[PDB]
Amino acid sequence: GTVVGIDLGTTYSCVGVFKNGRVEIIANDQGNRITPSYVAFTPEGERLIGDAAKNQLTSNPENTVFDAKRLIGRTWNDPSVQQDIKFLPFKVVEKKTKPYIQVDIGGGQTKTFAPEEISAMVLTKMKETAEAYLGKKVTHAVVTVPAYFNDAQRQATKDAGTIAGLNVMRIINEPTAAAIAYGLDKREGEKNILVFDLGGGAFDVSLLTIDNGVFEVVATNGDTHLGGEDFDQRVMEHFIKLYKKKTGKDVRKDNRAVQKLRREVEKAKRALSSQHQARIEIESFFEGEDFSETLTRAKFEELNMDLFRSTMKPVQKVLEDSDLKKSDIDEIVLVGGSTRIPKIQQLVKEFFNGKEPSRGINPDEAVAYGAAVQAGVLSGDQDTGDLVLLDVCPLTLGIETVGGVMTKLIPRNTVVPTKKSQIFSTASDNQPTFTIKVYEGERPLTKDNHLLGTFDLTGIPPAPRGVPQIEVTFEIDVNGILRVTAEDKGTGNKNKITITNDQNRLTPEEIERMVNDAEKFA
Amino acid sequence: SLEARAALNQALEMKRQGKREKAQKLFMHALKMDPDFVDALTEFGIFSEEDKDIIQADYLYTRALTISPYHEKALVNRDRTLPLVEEIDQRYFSIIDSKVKKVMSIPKGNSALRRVMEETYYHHIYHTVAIEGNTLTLSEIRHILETRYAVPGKSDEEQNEVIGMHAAMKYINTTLVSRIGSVTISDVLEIHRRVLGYVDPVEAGRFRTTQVLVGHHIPPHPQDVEKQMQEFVQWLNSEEAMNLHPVEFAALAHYKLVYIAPFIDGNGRTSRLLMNLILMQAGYPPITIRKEQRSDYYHVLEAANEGDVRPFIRFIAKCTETTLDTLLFATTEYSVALPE
Ligand SMILES: *P(=O)(O)OC[C@H]1O[C@@H](n2cnc3c(N)ncnc32)[C@H](O)[C@@H]1O
Ligand SMILES: [Mg+2]
Repeated sequence: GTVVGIDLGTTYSCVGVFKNGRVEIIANDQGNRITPSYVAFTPEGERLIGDAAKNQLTSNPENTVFDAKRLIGRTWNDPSVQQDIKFLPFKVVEKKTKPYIQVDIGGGQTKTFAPEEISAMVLTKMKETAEAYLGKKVTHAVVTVPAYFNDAQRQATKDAGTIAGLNVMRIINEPTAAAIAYGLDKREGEKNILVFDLGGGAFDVSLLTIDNGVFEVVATNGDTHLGGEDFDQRVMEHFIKLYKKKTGKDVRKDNRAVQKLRREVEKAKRALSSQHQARIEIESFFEGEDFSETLTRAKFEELNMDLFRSTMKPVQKVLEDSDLKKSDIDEIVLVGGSTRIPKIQQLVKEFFNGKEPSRGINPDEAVAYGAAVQAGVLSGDQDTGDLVLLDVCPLTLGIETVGGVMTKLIPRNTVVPTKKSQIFSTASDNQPTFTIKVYEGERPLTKDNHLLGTFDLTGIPPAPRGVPQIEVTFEIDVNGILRVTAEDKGTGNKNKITITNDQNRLTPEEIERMVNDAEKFA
Repeated sequence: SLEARAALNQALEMKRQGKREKAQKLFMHALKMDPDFVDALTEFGIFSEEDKDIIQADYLYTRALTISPYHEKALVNRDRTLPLVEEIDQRYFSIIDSKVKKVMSIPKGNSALRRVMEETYYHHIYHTVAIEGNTLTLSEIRHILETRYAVPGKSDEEQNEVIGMHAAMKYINTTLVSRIGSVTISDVLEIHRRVLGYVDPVEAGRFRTTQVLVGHHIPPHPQDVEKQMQEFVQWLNSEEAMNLHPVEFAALAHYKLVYIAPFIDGNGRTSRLLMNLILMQAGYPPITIRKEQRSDYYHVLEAANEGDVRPFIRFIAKCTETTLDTLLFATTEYSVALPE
């Protein structure tokens, strides 16, 4: 059928379709071209997704779920997860060392969801939005991820797609999608573009060389836990503290109070992008008492200035990685809802010595637009011509070797897909196994890098220590996802080396159950 | 793959513009999307030929034609590069032949050659066991063979591999190198019996009865080993083989034997010994495939598996030149001049 492009955002999602040589961004049942990444369960047992879910947040906060994009592919322990918990009204519980969501689904029946299942529901709503417009069922999608998403976050997004009953034909990096939206109609030849992508919860900077349908990522750098959500948290925390200073009342107890403040903080932040102060008014805020405060643009900026200034570091990083001057940048492309913030536009403009950003780029829709184009290409039946993406892996991949050493195999900014092989050996006589610990990061010791996964390699034949020649191969596919394989390079019996997948990610049996659970609401 | 096609089309457009770095990236992307993409292999060959890399151009045209034997553009291209590659490969053999004659031109009053040849012998045992993962140092190997004393805190297996190699080389140099007549299966078994004799005296000097793997290579079923070894030794003693350049003869002898992999173990050690028997019978010094070349060695063997043995022949040729260069450098005499 029709392959759709879905921007699966932290706060909002957007679906587009490529038909008759152009992109249509599809309005949902409420006429909105962007859909809140929200799900909710009513006391009656009705599953709400999108606007309906977000609009009952303040009356049912404990059983309203959002921010799933900042939970997928992370540990329970993650300081970033613990930060968000303080501002999330729903129970986040540790299950297999990962943050699961526990909600009352109705009739005093509690269900515990993987963050992948929440994102699956959001993807289901975006699919339903497309199906309503197309008047035919949608089975295939291109889904976007932040460029700086690690292996686990990418796989979790694919898994969310699978659970939503979608064939995810391709995971596309959000800034690369944005570059396609900018570059498709342009026939200007070779250009260097800086895509600055500050969305609801993730920040990416990608430097691309675009050239008459070729989209070449030169360098990428970002932060998968920096965006609109963090700016809202800073303002919420400010006003929760101000309330305790004024009244003595700690409002962190009342979830309805905290989430009422969240809703009004979002409205205020949006207002402050076109005016210099916003009134925050809440009736029956805490213990039947009213809230009334002014937020100035200056105060909003002060509360977030460290975070705003921090967005310049990845811009500096991609220029350094690419060995390009500021003057080599032909276009600055601002995408993600948070690039509407005047101070963000000002910091980028001043970094590039007064250079204005590209005109006619809707920062809320550009990522979905690009996803829709790539969906059209992979559909194979949309006459899209010779569009070629040459994307890169965002993180250096390595294997832990004796002494907790980061043995680097694939450097950051390597074009994907890619393959790297290296021969390793045993640390003791007749060692029958490798515990292959794959790390993401730059540090020479793995303790200072991020564990991608643990892979059990079995069937190493008996031999003295350091004698076996076990080739370990890293393959990064076109989705940016790692496969680990191994081969004895020596003479051996017919029984090849076996690698068992990491046991700490969702198995096919777990995904099958989550798929079957999701199908019931079809 | 429509994706692969798009990448090749863009590769050709960027090449036309003179954006050769981008063209190369796009060719490589096309061949990642479809490794057996015949149009992409052929056009990437043209790209190599434009950069005056005739061997790589010909490699790609030949690879294309193994997939699609009647491919018009690949046939025309291969027909052009075939004689050019023969000229290039033969020129390298001529350079190697000159350097062999340079080694033989060393005066018999040269003091350095005697000691260098002795050192090189122990270097040969080090490299042939080390390339297979043996952890013994050159000094440890010298100690094992000169003294016969066991090195402490090292496996019996690794030491028994070295003792076996010493026994095998002594047998070859004293019985086979100077012997008149055909090289038989029985001769190869006698070499293997010494190679593996101290590690595995049960398997030493007999063909495997089980299926083995050799890295990525799947050798014949054990029941087919005798017949393939008979066909191998027929080729070894053929006038066709005798008419090859000794480097090509020795390289093909090595490859043909490890392809069969007739033994449970020691196929590489035995094949490298046979390679050097052939070179030494042809009047060449024995050559070394260095421990550090392990990864390159496996790559060109895999290239041979995939249907082009020439990268392996060229690899063995370069090992031969390196051996000759090292021998000539090590035996250089530095002249004393009168001020005048
Ligand atoms: P086993 O220890 O008996 O033999 C090892 C030798 O086999 C050769 N070899 C390695 N990899 C290949 C491939 N891919 N194809 C053919 N022969 C191969 C080398 O000579 C090893 O030393
Ligand atoms: Mg072996």
